[PDB]
Amino acid sequence: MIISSLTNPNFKVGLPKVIAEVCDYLNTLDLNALENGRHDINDQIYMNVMEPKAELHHEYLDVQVLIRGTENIEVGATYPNLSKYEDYNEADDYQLCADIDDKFTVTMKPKMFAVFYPYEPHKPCCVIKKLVVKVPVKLI
Amino acid sequence: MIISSLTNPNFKVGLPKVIAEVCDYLNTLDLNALENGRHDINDQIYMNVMEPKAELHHEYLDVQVLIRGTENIEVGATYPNLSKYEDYNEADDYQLCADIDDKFTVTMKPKMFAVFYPYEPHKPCCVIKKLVVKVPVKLI
Ligand SMILES: [Hg+2]
Ligand SMILES: [Hg+2]
Ligand SMILES: [Hg+2]
Ligand SMILES: [Hg+2]
Ligand SMILES: [Hg+2]
Ligand SMILES: [Hg+2]
Repeated sequence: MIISSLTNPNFKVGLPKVIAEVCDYLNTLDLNALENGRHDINDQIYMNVMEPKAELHHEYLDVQVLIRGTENIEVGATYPNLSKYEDYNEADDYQLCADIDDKFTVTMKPKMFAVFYPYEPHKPCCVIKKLVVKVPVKLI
Repeated sequence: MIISSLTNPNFKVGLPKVIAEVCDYLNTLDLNALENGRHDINDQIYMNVMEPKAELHHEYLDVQVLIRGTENIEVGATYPNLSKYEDYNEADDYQLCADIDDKFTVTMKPKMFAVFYPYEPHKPCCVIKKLVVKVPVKLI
């Protein structure tokens, strides 16, 4: 997983070019003015902007970007025990499970971003605006 | 920041080679078996294996691994404000401060690895056997 800030001079270090090309372009947008909903980007990457169990993916990574508020995401980094997982919904790429093993809590502040690769589980629940960029693993 | 698990089949996906080269080298060893102390890996890269204020670095990234026990590391993904930091030590690449802004706590269990690039404040608070690999950012 990767957790950094759009605001930090060097956030680009170590990133996969594609997630990098895109944090460049978010830095272009007036993130605050973005309309909640799904915004397309290229032909493969889209965006969902949102304003108010754990989840994981097979096909896409998430780049999460808090834009306003403060948010605690639950996150695991050990590969999940799949056998305990609800099943996969081939339509929205996901499986759910009540729990995360080896769990820790990342608190996001405006600027923070978080990339969870497929199977890295997470759980935006709690304690706002943000967006979540869908990037197909293949592109990395 | 990178948080990930030297233990899930997709770990290398997204990892800078240099760092992959190292997870390799590591995954090819007896880490319980490791002599505490500085082990040199090549001419540029060296590791500290260890059996136990915030630190930041300019020149070298930490690959940290927990080999056993459980370890809690407070961690900053936003740019430190460097006026508070204490004062660079060039010989051991570090600057301290008692605090971290926008702190979070990552919990290390064995098989788990955190890459911290320069200016990422970190505090192995530890609520144990570990290693920290030093790798020069020139190389990512
Ligand atoms: Hg991005
Ligand atoms: Hg997700
Ligand atoms: Hg669960
Ligand atoms: Hg590793
Ligand atoms: Hg360090
Ligand atoms: Hg400080």
